Amino acid sequence: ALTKSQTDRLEVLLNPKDEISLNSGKPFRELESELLSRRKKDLQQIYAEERENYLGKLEREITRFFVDRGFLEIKSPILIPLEYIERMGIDNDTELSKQIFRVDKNFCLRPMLAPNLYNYLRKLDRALPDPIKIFEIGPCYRKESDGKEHLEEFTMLGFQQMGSGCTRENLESIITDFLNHLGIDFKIVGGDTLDVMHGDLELSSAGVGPIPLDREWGIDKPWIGAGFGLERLLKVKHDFKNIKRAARSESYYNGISTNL
Amino acid sequence: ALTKSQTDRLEVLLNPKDEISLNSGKPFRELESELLSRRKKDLQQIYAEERENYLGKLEREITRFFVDRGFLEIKSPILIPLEYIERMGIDNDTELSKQIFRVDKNFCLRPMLAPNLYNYLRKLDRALPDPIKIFEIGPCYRKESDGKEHLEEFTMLGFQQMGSGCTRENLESIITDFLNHLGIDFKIVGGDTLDVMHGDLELSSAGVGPIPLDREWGIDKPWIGAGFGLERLLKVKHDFKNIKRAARSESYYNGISTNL
Ligand SMILES: Nc1ncnc2c1ncn2[C@@H]1O[C@H](COP(=O)(O)OP(=O)(O)NP(=O)(O)O)[C@@H](O)[C@H]1O
Ligand SMILES: Nc1ncnc2c1ncn2[C@@H]1O[C@H](COP(=O)(O)OP(=O)(O)NP(=O)(O)O)[C@@H](O)[C@H]1O
Ligand SMILES: N[C@@H](Cc1cccc(Br)c1)C(=O)O
Ligand SMILES: N[C@@H](Cc1cccc(Br)c1)C(=O)O
Ligand SMILES: [Mg+2]
Ligand SMILES: [Mg+2]
Ligand SMILES: [Mg+2]
Ligand SMILES: [Mg+2]
Repeated sequence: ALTKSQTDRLEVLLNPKDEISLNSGKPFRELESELLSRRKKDLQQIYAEERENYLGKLEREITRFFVDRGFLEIKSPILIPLEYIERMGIDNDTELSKQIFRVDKNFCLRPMLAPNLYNYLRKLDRALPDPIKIFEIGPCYRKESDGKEHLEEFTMLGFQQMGSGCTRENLESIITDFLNHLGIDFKIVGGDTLDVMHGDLELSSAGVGPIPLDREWGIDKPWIGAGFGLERLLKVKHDFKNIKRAARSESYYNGISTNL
Repeated sequence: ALTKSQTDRLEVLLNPKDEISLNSGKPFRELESELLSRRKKDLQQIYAEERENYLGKLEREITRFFVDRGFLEIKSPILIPLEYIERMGIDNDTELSKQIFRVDKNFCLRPMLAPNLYNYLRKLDRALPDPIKIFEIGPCYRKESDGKEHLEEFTMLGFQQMGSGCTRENLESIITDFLNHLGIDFKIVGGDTLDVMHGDLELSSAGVGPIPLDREWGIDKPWIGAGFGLERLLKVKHDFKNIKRAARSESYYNGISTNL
């Protein structure tokens, strides 16, 4: 009979599409040697043929999707002023105040893209024709309790449109086209606030402005937008049981264990 | 006569290929209105035609270059254990100890890619055929004195090959092909340590292993590698006078000022 620790070891080596049962009568050492062999071949194949990282390649696919649809690709600072968090309405009554990675006296790792997107919307409105369509992909940081759905270091897609055409229908059409393009099943459940759900997993929270917070950021126009976690998308796409398989990590490469 | 502050304002609005002299007899207000008009059209053009961010697009070009040459694309944690810094030999006698952005009791923002690359080399050597070729592009953080060549938040390309073919000649051929592909003039000046210089600007430091540090990381094979700052590459390519034009930023979009 396999010990719980032995079973832990084998599941780190197991692939979702693997069709091997750790409940058969085969000893640990051979089940382990079997899976080690498969995982080395998986990496050998990636090394020989494609060589692209899941998270990098997804960011590039999401980028071409939004560029082709008219959204300006933004790359803004990850290390942001702590004041941006207060100006987002994040008091201490909210959960997210406890979750901030502080850096100096006045800085933090950004837990969200909304402050920088807001700032880009305000500035670009003096130069670009209506509507203004932007998006960003990059790291975000939140302190979290251990979760199969939460990382402390993750990657956020955020997009936002300001001005004409900022309706909920249009926002749902963007979400729908986007996840149908990626091959990710979802349901949309719900100014407006809506969530994009995969079963009980939140893929995205989206929103329809104007909202009173906009005033603090110099925004006085309608808008629509959404944020998606890239690792959650990978988790669903590749059927990973734990989101750590999809993270920036030294433990996993494209969901294959690197401890062989 | 233009004040120094007025001239500061105009140079923020000026483009390297702009052919306007702030030393002519035209008043501030019209020189400013002239340049505002140009910069809005530059952004309008980007918005209408291509919409890709300089830093994102360069990362994608560098990625295809190294993937096509057989290097495995790595994305490893940006937030790393503080112990990785000591194990890199970064004592307090080195400059770099003072430059670390500490995060909790035990973490920091990575100032370099070498620890994670080292860890990937060790683990992948149990699975991949010789030679092992990896690379990574992503954020790095260092506290710096105000410089026209230094950002506190920048982007590093790092690549490393381990095993056979790890000669200085091969390392220079990779560097040479890479910068000729990008259209960036350079000179290489110099186990071995070499620098890739553009005038007095350091594009890259490279190295040839084995070196005694390798032992601490579980590496006992020869290697070659180099690190390049992406913003420095953009600075040279686009002839920016100050590296802030190329940074993750809310002040500049593809080197065009966003304060119009
Ligand atoms: N810790 C995290 N790890 C991975 N993805 C995350 C994390 N926090 C947020 N996301 C993703 O970012 C999206 C937008 O952020 P947000 O709406 O603020 O998340 P949230 O409300 O905190 N979701 P949740 O914590 O699961 O209830 C989420 O829907 C997730 O896709
Ligand atoms: N603060 C920074 N801002 C931008 N690029 C940087 C920064 N620090 C390092 N780089 C880039 O990363 C490369 C590899 O890092 P490293 O060799 O450690 O730099 P370095 O020796 O500190 N160079 P320098 O500080 O200019 O004398 C450098 O050659 C630069 O291209
Ligand atoms: N609140 C998260 C997700 C996000 C991003 C952009 C627009 C919208 Br609406 C929601 C964040 O600020 O990144
Ligand atoms: N020292 C910097 C640059 C670098 C990266 C990889 C290999 C080599 Br050699 C140099 C860093 O560690 O990122
Ligand atoms: Mg949360
Ligand atoms: Mg939410
Ligand atoms: Mg330095
Ligand atoms: Mg150097």
